[PDB]
This record gives sequence, C-alpha cells and structure tokens, in this order.
Amino acid sequence: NPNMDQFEAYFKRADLDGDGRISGAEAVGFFQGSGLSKQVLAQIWSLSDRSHSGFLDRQNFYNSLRLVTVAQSKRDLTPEIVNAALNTPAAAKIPPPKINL
Ligand SMILES: [Ca+2]
Ligand code: NA
Repeated sequence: NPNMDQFEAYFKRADLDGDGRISGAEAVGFFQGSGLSKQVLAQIWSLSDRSHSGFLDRQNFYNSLRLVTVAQSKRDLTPEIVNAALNTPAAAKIPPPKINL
C-alpha cells in the first residue's frame, strides 16, 4: 500500500478502544513515541481539543499530528504556525509525523 493514509493509520492505532475519539490518556500513550517534550505535547493537546471536551475527533487528531511534525522539524510553534496548521490550506502540505510504536 504505497499510498496508504498514514494519518488514518495513526488514528486507528491511537484509538485503543475504538470509540472513534482520542482521549487524553490515549494521546499521552500515543505521543510517548514522538520524541517531543511534555511541554510541547501539552501545548499541542490544548490547541487540538478545540471543543475543550477532553477528546479529539479525527480532524483534531490529524491536526495534532501535523503540529507534531512541525515540532519534529525543530520549528518553534508561533501563533502564525499554529494558525497555518489549524485554519489554512497550508495544513495539507504538512507530512504525518514519525511515531515510535
Ligand atoms: Ca478512544
Ligand atoms: Na474535543
């Protein structure tokens, strides 16, 4: 499957209970494979849980994956970078991240 959807594959791996949402605990466990600091992952979680419900839907989780890629590229998150990933078609250019599984 050379064109396999890696965002979807990560969503399915992260969603341990199959309820179609990524819970806080599921995100903590999944992103332990990201190589990022807990401070950065906290900021990504906050930015991604747009409804403040404690769960990420698919869109929210894919956006958290995009922010993880930017952080793995050693770019400092700025308000402009965050908005570019969350609210503009620049998001489509961001690869899925590398996650140790
Ligand atoms: Ca879940
Ligand atoms: Na939410």
